[PDB]
Amino acid sequence: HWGYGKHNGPEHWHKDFPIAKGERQSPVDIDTHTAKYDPSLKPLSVSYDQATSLRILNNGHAFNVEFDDSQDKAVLKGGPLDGTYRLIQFHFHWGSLDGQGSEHTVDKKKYAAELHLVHWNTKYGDFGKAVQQPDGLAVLGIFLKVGSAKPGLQKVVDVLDSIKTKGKSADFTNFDPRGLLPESLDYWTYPGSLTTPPLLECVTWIVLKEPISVSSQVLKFRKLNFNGEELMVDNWRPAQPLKNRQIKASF
Amino acid sequence: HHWGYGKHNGPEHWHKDFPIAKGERQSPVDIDTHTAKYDPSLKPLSVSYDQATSLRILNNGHAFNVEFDDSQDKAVLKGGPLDGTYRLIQFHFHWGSLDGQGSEHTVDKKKYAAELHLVHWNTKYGDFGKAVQQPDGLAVLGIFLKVGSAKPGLQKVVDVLDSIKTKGKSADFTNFDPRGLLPESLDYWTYPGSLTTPPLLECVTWIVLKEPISVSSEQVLKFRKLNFNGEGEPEELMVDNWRPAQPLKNRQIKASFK
Ligand SMILES: [Zn+2]
Ligand SMILES: [Zn+2]
Ligand SMILES: [Zn+2]
Ligand SMILES: [Zn+2]
Ligand SMILES: [Zn+2]
Ligand SMILES: [Zn+2]
Ligand SMILES: [Zn+2]
Ligand SMILES: [Zn+2]
Ligand SMILES: [Zn+2]
Ligand SMILES: [Zn+2]
Ligand SMILES: [Zn+2]
Ligand SMILES: [Zn+2]
Ligand SMILES: [Zn+2]
Ligand SMILES: [Zn+2]
Ligand SMILES: [Zn+2]
Repeated sequence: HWGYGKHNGPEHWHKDFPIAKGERQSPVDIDTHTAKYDPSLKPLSVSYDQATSLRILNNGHAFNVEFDDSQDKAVLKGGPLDGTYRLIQFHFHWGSLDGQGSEHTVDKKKYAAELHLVHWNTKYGDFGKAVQQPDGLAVLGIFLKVGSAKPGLQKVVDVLDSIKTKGKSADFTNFDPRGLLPESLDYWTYPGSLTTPPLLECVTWIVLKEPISVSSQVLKFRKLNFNGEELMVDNWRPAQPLKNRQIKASF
Repeated sequence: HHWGYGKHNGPEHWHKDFPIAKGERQSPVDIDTHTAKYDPSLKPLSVSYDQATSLRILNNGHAFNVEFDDSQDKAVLKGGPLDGTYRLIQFHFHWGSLDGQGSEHTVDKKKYAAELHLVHWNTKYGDFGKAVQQPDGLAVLGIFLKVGSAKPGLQKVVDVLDSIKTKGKSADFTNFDPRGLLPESLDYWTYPGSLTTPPLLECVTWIVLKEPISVSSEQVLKFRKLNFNGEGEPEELMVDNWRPAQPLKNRQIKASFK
């Protein structure tokens, strides 16, 4: 089935997923000359104070860190969001070199990786029902630059050798995703979709402008395997056309 | 979330999202021994598990599965009602909350405490994926589990069940010999059946062994301690993970023995 190589990479997803050539595909290039400041955009409310991580798993496409989403404890409110969106998981996309790896780009600049924290609209009762609505998910995107070691990322780096290959998972409790944020919550936003199959058009994207720094920490990401050898690198979709959409800036 | 065996998503309710559940060749069925007639043209069953190469054991929230390397003809099923070679891809069990229930197939309406299913695909079609989409695609060998003395061959599988307690977990599971899970007698019944779980595709030549294997109360009590749910979700014990018998329709169950 699908993946990122020559055979099943983003080039070839349109074959089994016709929606890949759709109105609201993600990611996109965020052009800062055209992304205009909208003052009616409210400030972003992130409450991860009581987040409850459960496990970390390698699914042959990325690794995911899942959370208890049975209550409003780790939620996203404000910004462009009407209602409350609970945190279900986070994962990264990254590249084989430091000059590539982010899904979103800023003025065509690529970063070394991109952190995606996925949230679903509590309006629809569960994740499954949410994904089949345009306002179903909200993904907070955060760019990863090369620099000093992200102290908050170190716990996650730690545990990557015990989920080296596809199918493996480890218990992963008491993780604080506040530690993965930049200081500034300034963002861009636009009506996007999932960057992997099934590519459903159900995401309000929220991309943070301030990247977080990580150490040349990124070399542990690249040691993970796509297989259960093919190294898990360049697991990003390239930018898609922006079409009739408008990227709006909070700042 | 999706289908299972409870009150809201159990076999009663599978017809809702899987219309084939009310089809021509559903499994399991009650095997009635007064109507299942001995066919002498049925050949003897050839089981070659001498070189089987188990890889891993995983809890998928429905059963646990033990997977094998199926890239060569090393663990195969030939003879019996089968034209061609069927390689072993995995095995799993179905079981119940009590000793008086748990098997999918029944014999003269008798239920057993569990049923072992060794799944094989017809090498004719090149891979598992292509095989399931043909009536002669899979061959599942069914084996009934009675309560009695401890199955020495089952003990290595019992041993590793606490490290895959919940949905999504798996452990490395190498050098397992599935010969140790067989009864002495290979006498069987056979009929054109299908998968007993969704997607319930009608692609199985069923082969059910008549001689059950014995297991200990201690051994089956480890099955029942597994969870349908993942770590963190609320508790639901993995028991009664069997589909009840389905109508036989226009089919004929044939016996290898007098
Ligand atoms: Zn094409
Ligand atoms: Zn996949
Ligand atoms: Zn949940
Ligand atoms: Zn609520
Ligand atoms: Zn992503
Ligand atoms: Zn655990
Ligand atoms: Zn109905
Ligand atoms: Zn009868
Ligand atoms: Zn009779
Ligand atoms: Zn009769
Ligand atoms: Zn399932
Ligand atoms: Zn294989
Ligand atoms: Zn089965
Ligand atoms: Zn291992
Ligand atoms: Zn439940």
